[PDB]
Amino acid sequence: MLGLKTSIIGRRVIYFQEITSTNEFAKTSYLEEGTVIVADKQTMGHGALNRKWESPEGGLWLSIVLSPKVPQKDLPKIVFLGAVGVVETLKEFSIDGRIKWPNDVLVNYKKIAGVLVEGKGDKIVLGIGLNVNNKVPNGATSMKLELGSEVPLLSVFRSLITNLDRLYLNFLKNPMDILNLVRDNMILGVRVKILGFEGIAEDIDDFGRLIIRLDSGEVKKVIYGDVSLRFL
Amino acid sequence: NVVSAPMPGKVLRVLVRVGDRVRVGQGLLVLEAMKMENEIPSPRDGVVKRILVKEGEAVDTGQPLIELG
Ligand SMILES: Nc1ncnc2c1ncn2[C@@H]1O[C@H](CO)[C@@H](O)[C@H]1O
Ligand SMILES: O=C(O)CCCC[C@@H]1SC[C@@H]2NC(=O)N[C@@H]21
Repeated sequence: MLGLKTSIIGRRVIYFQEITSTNEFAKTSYLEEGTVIVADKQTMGHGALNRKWESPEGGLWLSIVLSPKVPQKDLPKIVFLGAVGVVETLKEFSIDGRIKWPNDVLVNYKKIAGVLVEGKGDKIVLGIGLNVNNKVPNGATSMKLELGSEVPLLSVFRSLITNLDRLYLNFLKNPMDILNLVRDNMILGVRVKILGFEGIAEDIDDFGRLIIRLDSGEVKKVIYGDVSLRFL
Repeated sequence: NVVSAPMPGKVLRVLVRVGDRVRVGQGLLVLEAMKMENEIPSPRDGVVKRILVKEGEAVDTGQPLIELG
Protein backbone atom coordinates (compact mmCIF):
# COMPACT_ATOMS: atom_id res chain seq x y z
CA MET A 1 0.00 0.00 0.00
CA LEU A 2 3.03 2.25 0.39
CA GLY A 3 3.49 2.52 -3.35
CA LEU A 4 7.28 2.60 -3.29
CA LYS A 5 9.23 2.05 -6.51
CA THR A 6 12.81 1.26 -5.59
CA SER A 7 15.30 -1.43 -6.59
CA ILE A 8 17.02 -2.38 -3.36
CA ILE A 9 16.16 -0.12 -0.40
CA GLY A 10 12.47 -0.09 0.58
CA ARG A 11 11.51 -3.36 -1.19
CA ARG A 12 10.26 -4.46 2.26
CA VAL A 13 9.46 -2.17 5.17
CA ILE A 14 8.73 -3.45 8.69
CA TYR A 15 6.65 -1.12 10.82
CA PHE A 16 6.32 -0.96 14.63
CA GLN A 17 3.82 1.00 16.70
CA GLU A 18 6.80 1.35 19.06
CA ILE A 19 10.21 -0.20 19.85
CA THR A 20 13.41 0.14 21.87
CA SER A 21 15.47 0.81 18.75
CA THR A 22 15.09 0.18 15.03
CA ASN A 23 18.85 -0.15 14.70
CA GLU A 24 19.10 -2.85 17.35
CA PHE A 25 16.32 -4.85 15.74
CA ALA A 26 17.87 -4.48 12.28
CA LYS A 27 21.17 -5.79 13.69
CA THR A 28 19.66 -8.68 15.65
CA SER A 29 17.39 -10.08 12.93
CA TYR A 30 18.03 -11.91 9.73
CA LEU A 31 16.87 -9.52 7.09
CA GLU A 32 17.36 -9.20 3.33
CA GLU A 33 19.19 -6.17 1.94
CA GLY A 34 17.23 -2.97 1.49
CA THR A 35 14.78 -3.87 4.22
CA VAL A 36 13.61 -0.86 6.22
CA ILE A 37 12.72 -0.77 9.91
CA VAL A 38 10.44 2.09 10.88
CA ALA A 39 8.62 2.84 14.16
CA ASP A 40 6.15 5.51 15.30
CA LYS A 41 8.35 5.93 18.38
CA GLN A 42 11.54 4.44 19.84
CA THR A 43 12.15 4.28 23.60
CA MET A 44 15.77 3.22 23.70
CA GLY A 45 16.74 5.53 20.84
CA HIS A 46 20.47 5.56 20.06
CA GLY A 47 22.96 8.16 18.92
CA ALA A 48 26.53 8.26 17.62
CA LEU A 49 29.33 7.72 20.12
CA ASN A 50 27.28 6.16 22.94
CA ARG A 51 24.91 9.18 23.12
CA LYS A 52 21.11 9.03 23.31
CA TRP A 53 18.41 9.93 20.75
CA GLU A 54 14.92 11.34 21.37
CA SER A 55 12.39 9.51 19.19
CA PRO A 56 9.01 11.02 20.03
CA GLU A 57 5.93 10.28 17.96
CA GLY A 58 5.50 12.32 14.79
CA GLY A 59 9.03 11.95 13.49
CA LEU A 60 10.71 9.50 11.15
CA TRP A 61 12.91 6.86 12.86
CA LEU A 62 14.19 4.22 10.46
CA SER A 63 16.92 1.64 9.80
CA ILE A 64 18.09 0.27 6.47
CA VAL A 65 19.75 -3.09 5.93
CA LEU A 66 22.64 -2.78 3.51
CA SER A 67 25.16 -5.22 2.01
CA PRO A 68 27.44 -3.14 -0.35
CA LYS A 69 30.48 -5.44 -0.43
CA VAL A 70 32.94 -2.54 -0.63
CA PRO A 71 36.60 -1.95 0.31
CA GLN A 72 37.04 -0.78 3.88
CA LYS A 73 38.16 2.51 2.36
CA ASP A 74 34.61 3.13 1.22
CA LEU A 75 32.82 2.18 4.42
CA PRO A 76 33.18 5.67 5.90
CA LYS A 77 30.97 7.06 3.16
CA ILE A 78 27.87 5.15 4.21
CA VAL A 79 27.07 7.72 6.87
CA PHE A 80 27.32 10.41 4.18
CA LEU A 81 24.80 8.49 2.06
CA GLY A 82 22.18 8.90 4.76
CA ALA A 83 22.92 12.55 5.47
CA VAL A 84 22.89 13.60 1.79
CA GLY A 85 19.81 11.45 1.39
CA VAL A 86 18.11 13.56 4.04
CA VAL A 87 19.39 16.86 2.65
CA GLU A 88 17.83 16.02 -0.72
CA THR A 89 14.50 15.15 0.88
CA LEU A 90 14.37 18.47 2.72
CA LYS A 91 15.22 20.15 -0.57
CA GLU A 92 12.03 18.67 -2.07
CA PHE A 93 10.08 20.18 0.83
CA SER A 94 11.87 23.47 0.29
CA ILE A 95 14.02 23.33 3.40
CA ASP A 96 17.71 24.18 3.29
CA GLY A 97 19.67 21.69 5.39
CA ARG A 98 23.49 21.61 5.46
CA ILE A 99 25.80 18.89 6.69
CA LYS A 100 27.69 19.08 9.97
CA TRP A 101 30.60 16.64 9.75
CA PRO A 102 29.92 13.90 9.52
CA ASN A 103 26.43 12.63 10.60
CA ASP A 104 24.15 15.63 11.39
CA VAL A 105 22.00 17.68 9.02
CA LEU A 106 21.11 21.19 10.16
CA VAL A 107 18.73 23.99 9.19
CA ASN A 108 19.89 27.40 10.33
CA TYR A 109 22.38 25.54 12.51
CA LYS A 110 19.64 23.76 14.46
CA LYS A 111 19.77 19.95 14.41
CA ILE A 112 16.98 18.36 12.40
CA ALA A 113 18.45 14.88 11.85
CA GLY A 114 21.36 12.56 12.58
CA VAL A 115 22.86 9.39 11.13
CA LEU A 116 24.23 6.34 12.92
CA VAL A 117 25.89 3.45 11.10
CA GLU A 118 26.55 0.15 12.79
CA GLY A 119 28.54 -2.87 11.73
CA LYS A 120 27.58 -6.51 12.13
CA GLY A 121 30.19 -8.42 10.16
CA ASP A 122 28.67 -8.86 6.72
CA LYS A 123 25.65 -6.75 7.76
CA ILE A 124 25.73 -2.93 7.72
CA VAL A 125 22.93 -0.97 9.39
CA LEU A 126 22.14 2.59 8.31
CA GLY A 127 20.05 4.39 10.91
CA ILE A 128 18.51 7.78 10.28
CA GLY A 129 16.50 9.96 12.66
CA LEU A 130 14.76 13.00 11.12
CA ASN A 131 12.47 15.43 12.90
CA VAL A 132 9.11 15.76 11.13
CA ASN A 133 6.17 16.66 13.38
CA ASN A 134 7.55 15.42 16.68
CA LYS A 135 8.40 17.45 19.77
CA VAL A 136 12.12 18.31 19.88
CA PRO A 137 15.03 19.17 22.25
CA ASN A 138 16.08 22.77 22.86
CA GLY A 139 18.36 23.93 20.04
CA ALA A 140 16.92 21.40 17.60
CA THR A 141 14.31 21.97 14.89
CA SER A 142 11.73 20.06 12.81
CA MET A 143 10.10 20.22 9.38
CA LYS A 144 6.88 21.28 11.13
CA LEU A 145 8.80 24.08 12.82
CA GLU A 146 10.62 24.92 9.65
CA LEU A 147 7.46 24.92 7.55
CA GLY A 148 5.09 26.09 10.28
CA SER A 149 2.61 23.23 9.74
CA GLU A 150 2.02 19.45 9.80
CA VAL A 151 4.10 17.52 7.26
CA PRO A 152 2.71 14.26 5.73
CA LEU A 153 4.75 11.62 7.51
CA LEU A 154 4.35 8.98 4.78
CA SER A 155 5.34 11.44 2.05
CA VAL A 156 8.62 12.26 3.81
CA PHE A 157 9.26 8.51 4.15
CA ARG A 158 8.54 7.70 0.52
CA SER A 159 10.72 10.66 -0.47
CA LEU A 160 13.66 9.74 1.76
CA ILE A 161 13.61 6.04 0.92
CA THR A 162 13.56 7.03 -2.74
CA ASN A 163 16.65 9.23 -2.45
CA LEU A 164 18.58 6.74 -0.38
CA ASP A 165 17.92 3.97 -2.92
CA ARG A 166 19.19 6.06 -5.81
CA LEU A 167 22.19 7.31 -3.81
CA TYR A 168 22.91 3.68 -2.93
CA LEU A 169 22.88 2.44 -6.52
CA ASN A 170 25.27 5.21 -7.58
CA PHE A 171 27.39 4.36 -4.56
CA LEU A 172 27.75 0.83 -5.90
CA LYS A 173 28.70 2.33 -9.26
CA ASN A 174 31.17 4.92 -7.99
CA PRO A 175 31.62 5.47 -4.23
CA MET A 176 33.36 8.72 -5.06
CA ASP A 177 30.17 10.53 -6.14
CA ILE A 178 28.94 10.93 -2.55
CA LEU A 179 32.09 12.76 -1.36
CA ASN A 180 31.40 15.59 -3.78
CA LEU A 181 27.75 15.77 -2.82
CA VAL A 182 28.88 16.00 0.78
CA ARG A 183 31.65 18.54 0.14
CA ASP A 184 29.01 20.49 -1.78
CA ASN A 185 26.51 20.19 1.08
CA MET A 186 28.34 20.47 4.38
CA ILE A 187 28.97 23.53 6.56
CA LEU A 188 32.37 25.06 5.78
CA GLY A 189 34.46 28.16 6.76
CA VAL A 190 33.69 27.79 10.44
CA ARG A 191 36.30 28.05 13.02
CA VAL A 192 36.47 24.89 15.10
CA LYS A 193 38.44 23.74 18.13
CA ILE A 194 39.96 20.33 18.73
CA LEU A 195 40.35 19.24 22.35
CA GLY A 196 42.73 16.93 24.19
CA PHE A 197 44.42 23.10 18.33
CA GLU A 198 42.04 25.39 16.42
CA GLY A 199 41.44 26.16 12.75
CA ILE A 200 38.96 26.27 9.88
CA ALA A 201 36.76 23.41 8.69
CA GLU A 202 37.66 23.83 5.04
CA ASP A 203 37.05 20.31 3.67
CA ILE A 204 37.11 16.49 3.87
CA ASP A 205 39.38 13.98 2.17
CA ASP A 206 38.60 10.78 0.16
CA PHE A 207 38.22 8.92 3.47
CA GLY A 208 35.76 11.51 4.82
CA ARG A 209 38.30 13.00 7.24
CA LEU A 210 37.70 16.58 8.27
CA ILE A 211 40.38 18.96 6.99
CA ILE A 212 41.27 21.77 9.38
CA ARG A 213 43.28 24.83 8.39
CA LEU A 214 45.37 26.13 11.26
CA ASP A 215 46.06 29.87 11.58
CA SER A 216 49.63 29.43 10.39
CA GLY A 217 48.28 27.74 7.28
CA GLU A 218 49.18 24.14 8.05
CA VAL A 219 46.65 21.38 7.55
CA LYS A 220 45.45 18.75 10.00
CA LYS A 221 43.11 15.82 9.33
CA VAL A 222 40.60 14.54 11.88
CA ILE A 223 39.36 10.98 12.21
CA TYR A 224 35.83 10.69 13.58
CA GLY A 225 35.82 9.45 17.17
CA ASP A 226 39.51 10.13 17.83
CA VAL A 227 38.98 13.69 19.02
CA SER A 228 36.37 16.04 20.44
CA LEU A 229 35.36 18.95 18.24
CA ARG A 230 33.31 22.12 18.79
CA PHE A 231 32.00 25.21 16.96
CA LEU A 232 33.30 28.62 18.06
CA ASN B 1 40.70 -18.95 22.67
CA VAL B 2 41.64 -15.34 21.99
CA VAL B 3 39.53 -12.91 19.98
CA SER B 4 41.63 -10.28 18.22
CA ALA B 5 40.64 -7.07 16.42
CA PRO B 6 39.02 -7.52 12.96
CA MET B 7 40.23 -3.98 12.20
CA PRO B 8 41.62 -0.78 13.75
CA GLY B 9 39.30 1.26 15.95
CA LYS B 10 38.61 2.82 19.33
CA VAL B 11 36.59 0.89 21.92
CA LEU B 12 33.14 2.37 22.29
CA ARG B 13 31.89 -0.13 24.82
CA VAL B 14 32.05 -3.72 26.05
CA LEU B 15 28.83 -5.69 25.76
CA VAL B 16 29.92 -8.57 27.97
CA ARG B 17 31.04 -8.99 31.60
CA VAL B 18 33.69 -11.34 32.91
CA GLY B 19 32.51 -14.86 33.70
CA ASP B 20 29.66 -14.19 31.28
CA ARG B 21 28.84 -17.12 29.02
CA VAL B 22 29.10 -16.10 25.38
CA ARG B 23 27.09 -17.25 22.40
CA VAL B 24 28.75 -17.90 19.06
CA GLY B 25 28.47 -14.82 16.86
CA GLN B 26 27.25 -12.79 19.83
CA GLY B 27 28.30 -9.21 20.52
CA LEU B 28 31.46 -8.88 22.60
CA LEU B 29 32.49 -5.23 22.21
CA VAL B 30 32.10 -2.22 19.91
CA LEU B 31 34.80 -0.45 17.89
CA GLU B 32 34.25 2.85 16.13
CA ALA B 33 35.99 2.33 12.80
CA MET B 34 35.51 3.87 9.37
CA LYS B 35 32.63 6.02 10.66
CA MET B 36 30.72 2.99 11.96
CA GLU B 37 30.16 1.46 15.36
CA ASN B 38 31.43 -2.09 14.73
CA GLU B 39 30.17 -4.89 16.90
CA ILE B 40 32.66 -7.74 17.31
CA PRO B 41 31.29 -11.35 17.33
CA SER B 42 32.36 -14.41 19.35
CA PRO B 43 34.00 -17.08 17.12
CA ARG B 44 32.66 -19.70 19.56
CA ASP B 45 30.30 -20.07 22.56
CA GLY B 46 32.07 -19.80 25.92
CA VAL B 47 32.73 -17.70 29.01
CA VAL B 48 34.38 -14.29 29.43
CA LYS B 49 37.62 -15.37 31.09
CA ARG B 50 39.34 -12.09 30.34
CA ILE B 51 38.52 -8.68 28.91
CA LEU B 52 41.90 -7.71 27.45
CA VAL B 53 41.01 -4.09 26.59
CA LYS B 54 39.35 -0.91 27.97
CA GLU B 55 36.81 1.61 26.68
CA GLY B 56 38.32 4.53 24.84
CA GLU B 57 41.30 2.31 23.98
CA ALA B 58 42.69 2.34 20.46
CA VAL B 59 43.13 -1.19 19.14
CA ASP B 60 44.70 -2.35 15.91
CA THR B 61 43.98 -5.22 13.57
CA GLY B 62 44.77 -8.50 15.28
CA GLN B 63 45.21 -7.01 18.74
CA PRO B 64 43.92 -9.30 21.55
CA LEU B 65 40.46 -8.25 22.81
CA ILE B 66 38.64 -11.06 24.62
CA GLU B 67 39.73 -14.40 26.02
CA LEU B 68 36.98 -16.97 26.54
CA GLY B 69 36.76 -20.14 28.60
N1 LIG C 1 15.28 14.04 18.60
C1 LIG C 1 16.39 14.85 18.55
N2 LIG C 1 16.43 15.92 17.69
C2 LIG C 1 17.51 16.74 17.60
N3 LIG C 1 18.59 16.54 18.36
C3 LIG C 1 18.66 15.49 19.25
C4 LIG C 1 17.52 14.58 19.38
N4 LIG C 1 17.84 13.67 20.29
C5 LIG C 1 19.16 13.94 20.78
N5 LIG C 1 19.64 15.06 20.13
C6 LIG C 1 20.95 15.73 20.28
O1 LIG C 1 21.92 15.09 19.40
C7 LIG C 1 23.20 15.01 20.06
C8 LIG C 1 23.89 13.68 19.71
O2 LIG C 1 24.11 13.59 18.30
C9 LIG C 1 22.96 15.14 21.57
O3 LIG C 1 23.92 16.03 22.19
C10 LIG C 1 21.49 15.61 21.72
O4 LIG C 1 21.35 16.84 22.45
O1 LIG D 1 22.95 12.30 15.48
C1 LIG D 1 23.14 11.18 15.98
O2 LIG D 1 23.80 11.04 17.05
C2 LIG D 1 22.61 9.94 15.33
C3 LIG D 1 21.15 9.71 15.57
C4 LIG D 1 20.57 8.53 14.83
C5 LIG D 1 19.08 8.37 15.14
C6 LIG D 1 18.37 7.20 14.44
S1 LIG D 1 16.62 7.06 14.83
C7 LIG D 1 16.57 5.59 13.77
C8 LIG D 1 17.80 4.80 14.28
N1 LIG D 1 17.52 4.00 15.47
C9 LIG D 1 18.32 4.36 16.49
O3 LIG D 1 18.30 3.84 17.65
N2 LIG D 1 19.17 5.39 16.10
C10 LIG D 1 18.94 5.76 14.71
